[PDB]
Amino acid sequence: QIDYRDVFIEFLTTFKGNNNQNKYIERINELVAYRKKSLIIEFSDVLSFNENLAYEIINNTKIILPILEGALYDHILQLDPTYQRDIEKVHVRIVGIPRVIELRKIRSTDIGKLITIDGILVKVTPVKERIYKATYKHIHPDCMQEFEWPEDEEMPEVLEMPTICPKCGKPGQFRLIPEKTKLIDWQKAVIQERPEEVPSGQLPRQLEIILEDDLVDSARPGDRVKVTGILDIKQDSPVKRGSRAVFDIYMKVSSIEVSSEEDEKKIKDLAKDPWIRDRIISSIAPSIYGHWELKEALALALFGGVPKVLEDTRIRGDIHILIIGDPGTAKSQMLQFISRVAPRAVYTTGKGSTAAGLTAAVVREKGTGEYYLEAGALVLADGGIAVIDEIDKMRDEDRVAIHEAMEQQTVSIAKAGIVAKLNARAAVIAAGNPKFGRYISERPVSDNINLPPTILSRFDLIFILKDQPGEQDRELANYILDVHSGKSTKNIIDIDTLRKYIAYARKYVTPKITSEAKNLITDFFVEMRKKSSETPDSPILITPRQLEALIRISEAYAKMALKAEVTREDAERAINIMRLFLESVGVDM
Amino acid sequence: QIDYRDVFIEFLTTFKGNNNQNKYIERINELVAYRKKSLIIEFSDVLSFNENLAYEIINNTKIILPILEGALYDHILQLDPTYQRDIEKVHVRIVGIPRVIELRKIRSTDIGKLITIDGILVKVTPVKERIYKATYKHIHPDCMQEFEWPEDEEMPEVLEMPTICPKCGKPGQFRLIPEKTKLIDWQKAVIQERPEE
DNA sequence: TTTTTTTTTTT
Ligand SMILES: [Mg+2]
Ligand SMILES: [Zn+2]
Ligand SMILES: [Zn+2]
Repeated sequence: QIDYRDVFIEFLTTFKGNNNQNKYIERINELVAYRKKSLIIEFSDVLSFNENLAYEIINNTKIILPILEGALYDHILQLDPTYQRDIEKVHVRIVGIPRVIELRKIRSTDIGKLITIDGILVKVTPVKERIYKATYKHIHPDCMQEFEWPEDEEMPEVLEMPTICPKCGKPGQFRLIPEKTKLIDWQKAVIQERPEEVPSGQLPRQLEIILEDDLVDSARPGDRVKVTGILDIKQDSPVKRGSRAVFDIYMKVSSIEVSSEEDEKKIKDLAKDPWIRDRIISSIAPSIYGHWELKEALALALFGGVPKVLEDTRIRGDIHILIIGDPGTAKSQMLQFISRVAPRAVYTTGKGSTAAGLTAAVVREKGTGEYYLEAGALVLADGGIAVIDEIDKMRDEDRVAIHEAMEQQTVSIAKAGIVAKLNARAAVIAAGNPKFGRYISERPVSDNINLPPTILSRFDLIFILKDQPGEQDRELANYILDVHSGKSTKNIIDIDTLRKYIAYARKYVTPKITSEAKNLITDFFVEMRKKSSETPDSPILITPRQLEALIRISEAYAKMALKAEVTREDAERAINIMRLFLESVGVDM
Repeated sequence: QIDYRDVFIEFLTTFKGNNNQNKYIERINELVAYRKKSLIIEFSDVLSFNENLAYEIINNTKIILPILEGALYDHILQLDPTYQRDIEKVHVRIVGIPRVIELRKIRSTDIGKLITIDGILVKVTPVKERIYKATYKHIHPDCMQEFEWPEDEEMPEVLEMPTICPKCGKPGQFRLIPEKTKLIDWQKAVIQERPEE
């Protein structure tokens, strides 16, 4: 009854934020400056301003939304006439709806209402074009007339062809005219419920969502997203008569969120502590006793180095870690922790993986007999971390796919007439067991791990974990029993804060190596080479590839402390950890 | 509105090249020598010579492109009558269009406009033939009439058969006549975006 | 092509 365009338009112009900044008028600025055509409004903000407007949006969404959009378009038109003849429609998207429903609990009562669903994006289709207003021509020697068939409304999800010519009243043949047809961008994606919500003994459920207009290509597969929109039943084969009055539901997306100022302030405060590096290492797997050297290396892989593009070649910034340990050394517990704290990580197992599943799988569209690719584990981990457990138990045919990923950071696909090269810039963390149960110290690493030597050289660091009973058993027993009793360590950064810290560092920090750091690295290398030249009788090689590892590790240390330069201390720490690896593989100074 | 046919002809004949050599005339003569039927021009030269002509090419390419080809064809046959009886339609192609769009960034607003794309060829089909003007015969014991169904219009990409015989005004059965059907060479290729982008 | 269990030939 009461028009809400009046209260809405002044709400945009008059609203004060946390720091008294008038965000919405600032947000509306680049909408006309950069021609966004889409606006984002928080539900809490509109609720505090006027609850009557807020509750009308949730309930009567299908009616108030077109009215609100028209008011905003007029506001932009008077503010900048140049928007005309450029963008003819502006979308306003509402986020933060309190009505959040689990994927498994959707029932018929929620159809046609604005709801929010949290899940994981698993599938994305290429962008396509959908007709919303067609133009046909009547093929009848008398007629030769053109008209817009879905008059006075929009073309439904099912393409319907006119049967009677509206301009002559006769049936016959109608020809589509693509020149005068109105199109709109259209994309389809599949969302899956999070593994924490799946009930015992059940399999995860999936829901189909539709992204249109500017919402296309707003997310990548494997991302955790929050999506808001309207549910509706799906019609796909109306001509398929015969039983089956049962339909599936699909979601019509109106707004999507992936995964901000106070957090940035909180991150900066943490970096001010001189011992921030020690705190971060102590926060890696707090439930595991000992393994300080391994924890330090795992922290470095989370941050990584800085990739370098030379005149001809490319230098990867990712760090690869290989862990060999006796059974029961808590190898899998840390890998589970790493996959949970990293902003983007994929956890795989040697036995549960295949070559097609790791890189890309060809799917034949039975409906049209068409071939298209599906992203594999390594591709989904691009820009993140790939964790592989029990690498020694993987099939040899499935292991060769990893060889290209670690070396060239690329995956080559040539099958079913599809040729492409895919980026796989991901850090690889692998764990394995020795050949004969426990580890034999006297024998070299190569004959004690059951892996080809060609893959050993591709790892920046290798660690050996030995479960030798001794005087530390009492401390380990006391620590474990405390964990089972609920006792937790203090001064530990929680997972959520730690994940945000890593994401910020990987995005805004690019350390640069100073001259002093370069001299120390060069001096250590040449003196090591001279020492190694006397007797290079070790299974672990000392090739110049180790020099790149030293560069990467030093950059990671600087990035951990949010430093813009690599100083003497960072280079010294990188040498120490590199020296331990060069001597813990069974070869002495 | 303004007939650019005269402007196009003088532009070709009076184009100041790197040394005012009128290279467009040189390639026109080369085209006549080997019967190439395809003339390529640079958008920068057109814009420098007459920016108004350049805008019309880049904006109304659906309408004015056949007009320019007709003007060029008349000039060629006037220059050399022997070009006739060999090529009935010359081709003019534009290069260096400033409107460059990334492949992933294509949206609905770019449909029906002249754009350029950079990529990698992956698949190429063998050369085939496409019908653009078919000839049909009405199989109705009183008709025995032949006609070209797509009257005053090029045959669309969808092969459609007439429903009413235009010559006799009756429905029925129609048979295609390959011997009186116009054909054009047709090939399909697939372009893939570069891995860098 | 792809994963799977099966009998079969052939990589
Ligand atoms: Mg394990
Ligand atoms: Zn009609
Ligand atoms: Zn007839």
